[PDB]
Amino acid sequence: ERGWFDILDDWLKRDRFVFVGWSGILLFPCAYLALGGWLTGTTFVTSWYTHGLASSYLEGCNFLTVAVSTPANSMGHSLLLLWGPEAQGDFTRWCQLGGLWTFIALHGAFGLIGFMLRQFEIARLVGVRPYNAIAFSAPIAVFVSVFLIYPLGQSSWFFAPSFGVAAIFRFLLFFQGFHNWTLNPFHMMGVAGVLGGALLCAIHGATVENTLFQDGEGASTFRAFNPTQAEETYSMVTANRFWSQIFGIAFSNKRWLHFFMLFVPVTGLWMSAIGVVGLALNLRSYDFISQEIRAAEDPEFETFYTKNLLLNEGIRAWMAPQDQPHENFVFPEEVLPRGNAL
Amino acid sequence: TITPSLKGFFIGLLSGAVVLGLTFAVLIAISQIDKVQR
Amino acid sequence: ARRTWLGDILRPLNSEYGKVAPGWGTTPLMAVFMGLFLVFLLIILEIYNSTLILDGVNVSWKAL
Amino acid sequence: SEGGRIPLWIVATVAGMGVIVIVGLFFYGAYAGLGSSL
Amino acid sequence: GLPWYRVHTVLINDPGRLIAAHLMHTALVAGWAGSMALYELATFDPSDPVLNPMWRQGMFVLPFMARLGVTGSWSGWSITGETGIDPGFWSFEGVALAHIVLSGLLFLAACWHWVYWDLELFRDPRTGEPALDLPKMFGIHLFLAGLLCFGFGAFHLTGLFGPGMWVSDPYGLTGSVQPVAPEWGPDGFNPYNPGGVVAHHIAAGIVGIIAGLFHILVRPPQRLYKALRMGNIETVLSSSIAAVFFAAFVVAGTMWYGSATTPIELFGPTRYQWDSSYFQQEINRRVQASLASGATLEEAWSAIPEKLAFYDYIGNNPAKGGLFRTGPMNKGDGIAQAWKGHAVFRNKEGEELFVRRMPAFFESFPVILTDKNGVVKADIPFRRAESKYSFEQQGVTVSFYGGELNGQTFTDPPTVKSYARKAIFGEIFEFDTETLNSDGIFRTSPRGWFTFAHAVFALLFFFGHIWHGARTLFRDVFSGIDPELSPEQVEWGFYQKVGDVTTR
Amino acid sequence: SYPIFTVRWVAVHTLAVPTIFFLGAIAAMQFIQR
Amino acid sequence: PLGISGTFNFMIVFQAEHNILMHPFHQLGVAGVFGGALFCAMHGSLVTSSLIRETTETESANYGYKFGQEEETYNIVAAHGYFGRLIFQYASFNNSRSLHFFLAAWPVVGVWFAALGISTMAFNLNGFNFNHSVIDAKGNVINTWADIINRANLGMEVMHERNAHNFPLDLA
Amino acid sequence: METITYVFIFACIIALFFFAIFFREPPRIT
Amino acid sequence: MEVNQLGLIATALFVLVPSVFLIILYVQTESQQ
Amino acid sequence: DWRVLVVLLPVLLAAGWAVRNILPYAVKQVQKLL
Amino acid sequence: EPNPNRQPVELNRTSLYLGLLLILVLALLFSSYFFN
Amino acid sequence: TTGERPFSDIITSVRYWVIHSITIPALFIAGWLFVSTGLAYDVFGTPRPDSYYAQEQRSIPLVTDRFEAKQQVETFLEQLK
Ligand code: CLA
Ligand code: CLA
Ligand code: CLA
Ligand SMILES: C=Cc1c(C)c2cc3nc(c4c5[nH]c(cc6nc(cc1[nH]2)C(C)=C6CC)c(C)c5C(=O)[C@@H]4C(=O)OC)[C@@H](CCC(=O)OC/C=C(\C)CCC[C@H](C)CCC[C@H](C)CCCC(C)C)[C@@H]3C
Ligand SMILES: CCCCCCCCCCCCCCCC(=O)OC[C@H](COP(=O)(O)OC[C@@H](O)CO)OC(=O)CCCCCCCCCCCCCCC
Ligand SMILES: CC1=C(/C=C/C(C)=C/C=C/C(C)=C/C=C/C=C(C)/C=C/C=C(C)/C=C/C2=C(C)CCCC2(C)C)C(C)(C)CCC1
Ligand SMILES: CC1=C(/C=C/C(C)=C/C=C/C(C)=C/C=C/C=C(C)/C=C/C=C(C)/C=C/C2=C(C)CCCC2(C)C)C(C)(C)CCC1
Ligand SMILES: CCCCCCCCCCCCO[C@@H]1O[C@H](CO)[C@@H](O[C@H]2O[C@H](CO)[C@@H](O)[C@H](O)[C@H]2O)[C@H](O)[C@H]1O
Ligand SMILES: CCCCCCCS[C@@H]1O[C@H](CO)[C@@H](O)[C@H](O)[C@H]1O
Ligand SMILES: [Ca+2]
Ligand SMILES: [Cl-]
Ligand SMILES: [Cl-]
Ligand SMILES: [Mg+2]
Repeated sequence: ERGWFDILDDWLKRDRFVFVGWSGILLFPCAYLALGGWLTGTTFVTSWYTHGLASSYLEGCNFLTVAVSTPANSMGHSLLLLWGPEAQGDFTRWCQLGGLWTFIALHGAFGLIGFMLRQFEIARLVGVRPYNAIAFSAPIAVFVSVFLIYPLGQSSWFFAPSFGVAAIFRFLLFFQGFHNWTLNPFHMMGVAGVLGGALLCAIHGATVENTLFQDGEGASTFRAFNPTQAEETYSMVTANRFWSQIFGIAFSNKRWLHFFMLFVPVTGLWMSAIGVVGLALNLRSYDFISQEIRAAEDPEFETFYTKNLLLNEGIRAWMAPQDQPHENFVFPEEVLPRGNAL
Repeated sequence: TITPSLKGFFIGLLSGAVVLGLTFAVLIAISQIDKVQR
Repeated sequence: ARRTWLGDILRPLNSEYGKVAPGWGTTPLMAVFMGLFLVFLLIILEIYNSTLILDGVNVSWKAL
Repeated sequence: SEGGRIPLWIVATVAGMGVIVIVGLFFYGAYAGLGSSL
Repeated sequence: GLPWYRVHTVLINDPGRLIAAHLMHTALVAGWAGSMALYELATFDPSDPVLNPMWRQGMFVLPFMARLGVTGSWSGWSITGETGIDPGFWSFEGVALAHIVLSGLLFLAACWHWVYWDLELFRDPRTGEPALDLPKMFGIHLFLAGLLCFGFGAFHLTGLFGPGMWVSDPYGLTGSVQPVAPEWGPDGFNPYNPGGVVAHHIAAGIVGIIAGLFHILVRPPQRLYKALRMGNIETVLSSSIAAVFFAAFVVAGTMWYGSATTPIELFGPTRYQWDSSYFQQEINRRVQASLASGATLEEAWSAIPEKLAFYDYIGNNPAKGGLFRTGPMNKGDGIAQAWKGHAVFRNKEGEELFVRRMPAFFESFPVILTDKNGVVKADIPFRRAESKYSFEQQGVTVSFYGGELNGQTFTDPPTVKSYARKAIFGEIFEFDTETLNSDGIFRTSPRGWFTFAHAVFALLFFFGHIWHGARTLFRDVFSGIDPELSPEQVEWGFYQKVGDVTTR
Repeated sequence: SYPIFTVRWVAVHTLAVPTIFFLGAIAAMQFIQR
Repeated sequence: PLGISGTFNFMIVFQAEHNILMHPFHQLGVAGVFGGALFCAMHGSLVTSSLIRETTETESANYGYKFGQEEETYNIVAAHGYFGRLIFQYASFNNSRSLHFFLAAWPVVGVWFAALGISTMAFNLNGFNFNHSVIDAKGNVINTWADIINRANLGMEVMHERNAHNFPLDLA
Repeated sequence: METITYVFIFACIIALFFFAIFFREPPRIT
Repeated sequence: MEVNQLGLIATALFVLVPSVFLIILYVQTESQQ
Repeated sequence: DWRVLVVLLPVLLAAGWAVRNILPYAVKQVQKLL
Repeated sequence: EPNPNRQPVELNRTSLYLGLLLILVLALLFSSYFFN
Repeated sequence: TTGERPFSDIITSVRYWVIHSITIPALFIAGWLFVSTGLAYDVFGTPRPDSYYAQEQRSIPLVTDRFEAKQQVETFLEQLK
């Protein structure tokens, strides 16, 4: 049977400069629109009607301060389809109401699905095991938990991260002041995976480059390698002795070493995603009850835990009126928490 | 009753069908023209 | 292997391992039902989301 | 027509200088007009 | 030998011991439900469905029994406050006992199927190899699911032969188990219409009966059989896990936003009912109606039910808890005893003032009082030396209407400030904090815990689907790639079509 | 010898064509006064 | 401080007093460690995806490599053939030496910049300040996300070390 | 109680370090 | 300090149950030939 | 709207200019693939 | 009637050390939250 | 190789530069005019420096209703005299 389906399959899987595949029908439009939406919005679109903020090059923002901001809190969790009941097919209103945010987030979500299908698709054609696709589940878990689950637990899309450099920094600081997110053990595991991953990256790369076999005569050692050679290009035996004597333990199995390099950052990102799922419901690691009981009764008891809550309290009171304009917070000077003099 | 949003729902349906239809129309066409040599 | 009265009764129901229909079979009909199901999920999602608003359908506790 | 006429090092140099011109214009704009704080 | 993370693969080719393992799992889950129900019954206080309902007490499985019609105890009480009732056998205790007995029967069955694993039924009659005809098993199991689904909706939920389900008014005041008729119009797709729940199960059950007969009688197309590896049981694991995490996300969503199957008398209010002052508006509407009908302020507020006022309190908002704040809500703010009444604040000019309520985002919140137009008239200052709005300066008093403080007025600044601090939480209640040694810190409700566990499990099962899906489609390279992989299959240009050696 | 209009040609231009248009728009913005 | 919550305290006060999030050296540091983690999982998944079949399915594939063996344990040509098609051919490494050099250099250089961020904010050369940078035609301040960051920083500033300042400016 | 728990867990880890270094499986070349 | 007293047995079983699992598996591996 | 024409006109003249310089080979590429 | 699907199970010494380190470090991390 | 013409071949060919010495500046100028004519403001609904506020007001025109948001923005736009 060589019908139209099989002929299409042939064409989609041609060896060209940019492989396409069946996955490409999903991947390429959604990735292109998410990126084009971010560039369009950060270049031309305001956040005046949703946040009270300028947010485009057109308005005078720079690369650090442009964003595609979330919709107004009054939109709830509306899909904000261009043809939906809020914008009603009006492209200009849609932009002013935050429609580009759901546009980027939803096309991005489906773009990510498409990229992971691409990893599966190419792996199956070339004949390799699909561990690259499996590792990519971690970025997907992060994207889905932070940009979709988290706001879906909260009051509206407004509290999702906005797509911009400084907007993401505000997101970090909001999470410290309101969620005490540094205290959360699921974030701590994520930090360990990310920093442990960076560590493994540096130490593996440096170890290989400094246990190389002399396989050529030049002082630039890059040339003395051939992709089809059968021999290891560096000495696992010498690498093992060096690290055993420097650090006490060392890898001896090169397959385990490289699985571990997959395992560590991937597991870390997955743990951080679980904690953010908790924060969707405000299910925080905010306090230690035993510390609070002692500190309430004993005004001489002070720890770095109680010091940090005072900082969180400052963050909340000083940023909430501007950061949450739909709430209409009016905090007179006299109610603002402040230490002496400052 | 056909409310404005139900009308909008149909427009979204027709738009997506049209976009998918042209996409596969063009793809099937080109695949029939530029076949692989076996 | 051990035969049992109940095993003999059920024998025909586990006897066609690997039996297929030629070619594409009913795949095109399957595709039609999938498309209808997709539109169905879209309808109930957008009702719940208040993106699709229908007469007499009040998406609120106030519908008891 | 036939690829090879214009040497690549000249292409690279001209493309490089265009990048520097356009990025310098953007840094110029940080101190003038909108977004300059003035 | 097998690594520790693969020990259960010994069942892949052993249908009888697979059934035994699946029987043991079912026995454990049924035993958990029985023992969880007995624990809840030993700790549940049935004596106050108004201010101490099950969802304040950390009850997790009790609301699921009540949702489908089990409302009474053999000891004579029901969850709706009735006494001297006879539930028959299907009390909370009879349900727990039935799950315990079922657990033990399934355990015995698991032993039989583990020992007598080599049954002729599991062998292909032509080859003699272990074999399961998964496409026909699917039609059989789907057919049974359709019958059960249909019968649940047609007999249990309608009351035709069965009790019905929990239904209530829009404010969760008068809930009970009622027979429910199907809704066949477009409102049956309204999540808050219990009628659509009945209609769904009747209609989806019939569709499942039909689709089950189809899948019993029609073999898979060769092209789908090959592409989905329908001879490999692990393909079923991959798609079953996908269906399960899909379902888990849905039940987490409907629990968080609310629906006809997650009533507030069983699981507590939703966070969104606080965000939009849902209960506060109903309370005000009723007080207007009384005042408009000539009643005094004290009569209007005293006519507000304590159960309705309790919903208008942020301590019952499931978005106010903490991950490691364990136990029932009663362990935080206490066991609610009584509505204190509605607090009305006035300044020295006699203007009525309104405390700004706490948004759910904030662990703490300043105390700020406005007039009807949102202008700040009083607050509790932090720095005193340039205070202009202090309660002392503005002569703020509080008067209570309804509840136990009905008719009283307080004027000393410290007492007035005390009640204003409580007023940021909504309506003010008296709590017993001594009985449980409550610590004064908010905990989430069963609505919150259910939602969290199921969103987390759904996300994790997504990884399970990816992993088993990959093992199904790449089984041939699970142990490594072909040692004789030709460099030409992976270098560019040798084949016109990637991976297709016939296109050199 | 080589074709001119390929998939790669399309991929290149869907990115490069809007890029230059946007660079001209952003260059113009540097002369806007309040 | 030498402690877990003490570290968080140091970080929060650092943000209030130097706006480190807006400093390009911290941003290069984040690229270093995000990128290092990405390339860690990348390299691990590519080598793992192209291990040469040396074992049966009931045993760990790790037993297919023997400490000290002369021959490489995975097929870099198949890894390159996969990854070159994922992106495009010239975005992929086929030289293990320069690949492993890139793995070394990217996190190390990024973390150098992070260390130099802290070391130069030590002399009070702080992150970018765009507070009130956007002004309308009349002169009203138009807030950007930078000004929202400033509100958060102020709340950290006024609360930290609440009893330690007697004069209005925190100059160290 | 809680102090004893923290210090006990910590002490087990330091013991584990000792065995992992000095009583490891020797790497053996082939 | 008023800690949650269940914290003790929770931590103890958290260490002991999985650690014991690993020790059983390890020791029966050494005892094989 | 005249500003729409003012903006599209430089793009339209660029499309026609590239077509003039490429149509001989474009027709030749389409002919070869037939 | 011996079942042919049985397989021996292994955990090598390095895996024991790695596993014990994971469990002890996770306990050291979560214990504070258990005591609260 | 995958059959397409090498990039280094193309971008050093006189014909490439005959074509793109026109198409590149033409696109740049089109982008410039999209802003300089003011058309970008009206397509995307972005305020000009003189249209964030009315002359004496200092409140943001914040959207506060879901289904009348479109009319709210139009009302805010009228009030700019
Ligand atoms: C090809 C991949 C792809 C995918 C997966 C998406 C996905 C999406 N788009 Mg995007 N989009 C794409 C390409 C894609 N788009 C392209 C090429 C363009 C340029 C034209 C756009 C331009 C665009 C805009 C302007 C918007 C979207 C939006 C969306 C979102 C809602 C879509 C929807 O509801 O359609 C529903 C339609 C279908 C599911 C079609 C299926 C048809 C069925 C299967 C067949 C039966 C139909 C039948 C024949 C018709 C009966 C009609 C009759 C009863 C009247 C969704 C995330 C919206 C959004 O992001 O909101 C913020 C939105 O506003 N897209
Ligand atoms: C879906 C599952 C579920 C849900 C939502 C609930 C919900 C509830 N339970 Mg129930 N329970 C369950 C299953 C569940 N239970 C099971 C399976 C059992 C048998 C153990 C129980 C036994 C039980 C008892 C005995 C009690 C409850 C109680 C409660 C109530 C308080 C919950 C609480 O404080 O948790 C606090 C939750 C936590 C502290 C979360 C723990 C987070 C874990 C430890 C993280 C682990 C991370 C891991 C180590 C990391 C791995 C990393 C690695 C992969 C790299 C709440 C209504 C209480 C109640 O009020 O009864 C009236 C009560 O006394 N439950
Ligand atoms: C219906 C669900 C289901 C079923 C019948 C299976 C079955 C299997 N899995 Mg899959 N898997 C699932 C869901 C399922 N899995 C999910 C959700 C995930 C993502 C977390 C995975 C991720 C996964 C991986 C990465 C692997 C498997 C593997 C396997 C195979 C061997 C498992 C084994 O021996 O572990 C033995 C496990 C132990 C001896 C101890 C595990 C202890 C856990 C971590 C903590 C305790 C949990 C607690 C007891 C129960 C809580 C229940 C929970 C639902 C609330 C077996 C075919 C393995 C395989 O493919 O082999 C070739 C394998 O490598 N699974
Ligand atoms: C912020 C940090 C961060 C970025 C920017 C990032 C980026 C990327 N990761 C990729 C891969 C990976 N990352 C991986 C592990 C990790 N990745 C990590 C963190 C990151 N990874 C971490 C911490 C890990 C460790 C687990 C692996 C294992 C891979 C890959 O295999 C893959 C790769 O090929 O790398 C070489 C590439 C996927 C390209 C793609 O999907 O095209 C398609 C484009 C789409 C679908 C558009 C997405 C739209 C997004 C989701 C929303 C909109 C974004 C806007 C356009 C811009 C917003 C910018 C503001 C926020 C400032 C891309 C280069
Ligand atoms: C030359 C300038 C380099 C400045 C920074 C140093 C980068 C390299 C050091 C990383 C150390 C990692 C651990 C050792 C890893 C290790 O062992 O390296 C080994 C590797 C190969 O060693 P060889 O012996 O083959 O070559 C080095 C000498 O022996 C001379 O041949 O060294 C190099 O490649 C040197 C490259 C120098 C040229 C690199 C220039 C890079 C500049 C790029 C621009 C960055 C700016 C970014 C701005 C955002
Ligand atoms: C949204 C939307 C859409 C779409 C659109 C699009 C698709 C767009 C695209 C767009 C684009 C696509 C754009 C682009 C742009 C670009 C740019 C703007 C760039 C710039 C660059 C630069 C500036 C650079 C810089 C640098 C760096 C970065 C580094 C190196 C050096 C230098 C300095 C050079 C549609 C219509 C569908 C519908 C509606 C909505
Ligand atoms: C034999 C017999 C019997 C008996 C039986 C019985 C008595 C049973 C019981 C049973 C039971 C009594 C069961 C139980 C079970 C339980 C379970 C199965 C549980 C599990 C759990 C879990 C799994 C958990 C987990 C967790 C944790 C711990 C922490 C947090 C997180 C989570 C949730 C994960 C009779 C007489 C009837 C008759 C016949 C014979
Ligand atoms: C409180 C927490 C407790 C957690 C409980 C953990 C239970 C774990 C049980 C693991 C059981 C291992 O099961 C054990 O497997 C080994 C091999 O691995 C089998 O051993 C078999 O293979 C070996 C290997 O050559 C032969 O030498 C031996 O003669 C044969 O019996 C044992 O017959 C069985 O007893
Ligand atoms: C100054 C103390 C008396 C003034 C009234 C205080 C507000 S009310 C008070 O609040 C307590 C929680 O803090 C409850 O436990 C208690 O039941 C309730 O009476
Ligand atoms: Ca002017
Ligand atoms: Cl401090
Ligand atoms: Cl000072
Ligand atoms: Mg400027």
